[PDB]
Amino acid sequence: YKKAGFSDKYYRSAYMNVDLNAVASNFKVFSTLHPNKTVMAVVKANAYGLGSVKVARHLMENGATFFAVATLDEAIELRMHGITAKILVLGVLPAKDIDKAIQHRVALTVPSKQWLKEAIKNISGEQEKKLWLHIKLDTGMGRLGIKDTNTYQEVIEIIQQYEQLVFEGVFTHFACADEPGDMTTEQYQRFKDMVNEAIKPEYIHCQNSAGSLLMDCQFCNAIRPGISLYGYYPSEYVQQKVKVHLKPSVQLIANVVQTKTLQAGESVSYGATYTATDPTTIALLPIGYADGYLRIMQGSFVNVNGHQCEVIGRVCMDQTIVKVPDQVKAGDSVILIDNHRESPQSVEVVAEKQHTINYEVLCNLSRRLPRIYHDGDQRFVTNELLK
Amino acid sequence: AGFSDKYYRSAYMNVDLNAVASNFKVFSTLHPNKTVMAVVKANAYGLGSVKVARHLMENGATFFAVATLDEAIELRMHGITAKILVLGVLPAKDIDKAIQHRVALTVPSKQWLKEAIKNISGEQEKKLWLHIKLDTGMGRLGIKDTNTYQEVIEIIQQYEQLVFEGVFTHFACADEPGDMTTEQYQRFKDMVNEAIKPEYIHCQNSAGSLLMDCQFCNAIRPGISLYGYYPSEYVQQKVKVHLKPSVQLIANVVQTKTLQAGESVSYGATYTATDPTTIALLPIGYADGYLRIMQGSFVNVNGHQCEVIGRVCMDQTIVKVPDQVKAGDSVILIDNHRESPQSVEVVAEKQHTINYEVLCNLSRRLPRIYHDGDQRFVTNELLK
Ligand SMILES: *Cc1c(COP(=O)(O)O)cnc(C#C)c1O
Ligand SMILES: *Cc1c(COP(=O)(O)O)cnc(C#C)c1O
Ligand SMILES: [Cl-]
Ligand SMILES: [Cl-]
Ligand code: NA
Ligand code: NA
Ligand code: NA
Ligand code: NA
Repeated sequence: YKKAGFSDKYYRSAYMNVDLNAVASNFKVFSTLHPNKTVMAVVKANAYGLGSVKVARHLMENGATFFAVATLDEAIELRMHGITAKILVLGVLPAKDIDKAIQHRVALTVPSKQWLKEAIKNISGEQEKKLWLHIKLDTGMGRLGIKDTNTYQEVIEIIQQYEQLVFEGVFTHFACADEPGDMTTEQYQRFKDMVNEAIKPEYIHCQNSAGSLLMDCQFCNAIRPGISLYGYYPSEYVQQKVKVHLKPSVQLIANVVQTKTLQAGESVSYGATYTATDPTTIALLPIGYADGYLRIMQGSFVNVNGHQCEVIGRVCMDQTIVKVPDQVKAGDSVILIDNHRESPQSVEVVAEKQHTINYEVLCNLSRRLPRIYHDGDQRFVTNELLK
Repeated sequence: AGFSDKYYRSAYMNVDLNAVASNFKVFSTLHPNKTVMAVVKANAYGLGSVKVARHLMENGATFFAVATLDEAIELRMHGITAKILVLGVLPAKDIDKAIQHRVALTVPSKQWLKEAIKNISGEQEKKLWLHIKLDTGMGRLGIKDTNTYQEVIEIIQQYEQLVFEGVFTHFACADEPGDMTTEQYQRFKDMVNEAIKPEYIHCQNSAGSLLMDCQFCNAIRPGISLYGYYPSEYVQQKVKVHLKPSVQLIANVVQTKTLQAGESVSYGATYTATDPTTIALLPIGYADGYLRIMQGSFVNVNGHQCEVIGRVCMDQTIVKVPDQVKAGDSVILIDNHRESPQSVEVVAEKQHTINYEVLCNLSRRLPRIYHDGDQRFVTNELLK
């Protein structure tokens, strides 16, 4: 038994459906909203759980020329699998690893003057191609970046003394673009104020999903949409303000493997935490918190053949128990997360149950779930355990 | 070839393989006449099923348990020749793959076994090893009545290809006080005593293996305690054995900043300093399994206890620090000690969950760096 060429096999009835056509459709919404901007598709964190390689490849087939990721590992993973678009690493590379970024033609973020000096000291001469750099400006977020104009200017002057270093881009990031209030306006003005005190690079970018949906920002020539490429609004506020429709791309599915009848007194799962009072039927699903369906999901509702059914007892590492009508039997499929916003199984409802935001619900989905990709009538599978 | 031994962000898990071997050896010493069926499901509770199983085989392990056939096949592809039991329910259509790869399966019901027989094509002619699951009170998978148990064995006995290798059950409340565990154990014996006995008889998880002998059983299924964690505080308080925690979660500071009074940090402006205070940016976030709820917890930067402030992002965490902290300083987010403000159990309290889930949350983006004496090995799954 060896690695599959085209589609990985899988041997448990629990999986993610990933709609690639939905993702392309959402990408096309953004390029239509911003027809004179490069759409720098954010595919960090394995494309928010969907699969960075498959998504990037599909987006390239639909005109994408630039991607952003969090780490160099994520960028190298894209390169190993044939992605030839430009890639920006948004996080801070360790200076000792500078030669690997140059070798693989990956653009890096400059967060400070000190970093840039360390990075220069670690350039061996063995990789002689150009190093593309995007300078991060802190305009009030308080995270990564240069916050003062003098330092910004000094960094550009350093880059200009080395023919190997290219000032490719400058960028910032919004803290509160998905809530009402003036902070986003103020950050945008500050960003312009700084960028106007120096020579301008090829790429100027500031907008995440929320900023791309709420503002033009004519000054910028590129956008960095993440979560909304995959079909989710970054907040309720944004969803309510904008008229564009986004298509959710994920379903989370599992099939019932056994049904049982509990008599009054009998309990289910760890800690005897649900005790039957009547004759009630239960269904066992082969999915649990090691898959990202966390323990707190106890008491939520899932969709078994159209019927709304309560998750009862403790969610285990590998199993979930569901209270069901008598007609439910082994083999019936269950929607745990649905590809619709207005659903009791929406990502947002699951997020409310987990006391978190949609972003985290998607990132929780573990390596043990196969991803089954849909592209028209084509179907292919990634199962990380068998790669 | 991959670059899976390399990694390019300063955030990672240290996995102490000697600790794991040490804990395995504790269990075999507590149960000297039993096979220790090491539970390495869910990627060995986040440590890495392949590397752990391989290391345990080097230290005498002959039998493993996993949740799924995918997990079992993953072990076979990477050189594991021990016996493997799949604890979950295989889809009947996939029966030939279990036979081909010499993987034992769980029988949860009489109906499953009939479906499984119907899907045996004849192309894989080796024996199919079966362990019958008995539901003795847990209310999850398995057979709950003695007659059904007997009928299943009688079916297995009519086919030369099917072997009755084992019988087992599982405890619901072995980690809390009360009679339930005793009652389930007696029920298990009562059922097993009404039929011919198989080679393997097993009922004890970590908690059961630490609290009871169960002479009737000849194999144990310890999971979380192999990795150095007690299944509950109750068990920890009752038992005299010492378990060695095997995981650290580490990240290095990538940038420091000084905030003036008024200035804020992260999403939603949830934090403002009001005094000259220094912050450190860590390259780790909730996409790594360090969830948003960790805001307000404490981490260890060069010995100093420091508050996680602001929103935890997908890829970054912000920490309030003393002025002497600088880029490159390492930070312990989870520590390999039980009595630590960074213990797995304290992190579990913060997450309003149990230690099991804290470990399973740790995502594929974190490299695992294994220590075996002075030898070092790295898995970075992105660069397979
Ligand atoms: C995560 C991210 C994004 C995308 O944000 P969303 O569209 O998902 O809300 C854009 N820019 C940076 C930066 C820097 C990010 O870290
Ligand atoms: C998860 C598991 C175990 C191991 O449990 P812990 O020792 O980690 O608490 C043993 N047996 C079965 C079964 C059946 C399990 O699902
Ligand atoms: Cl435009
Ligand atoms: Cl013994
Ligand atoms: Na230059
Ligand atoms: Na969805
Ligand atoms: Na129970
Ligand atoms: Na037989």
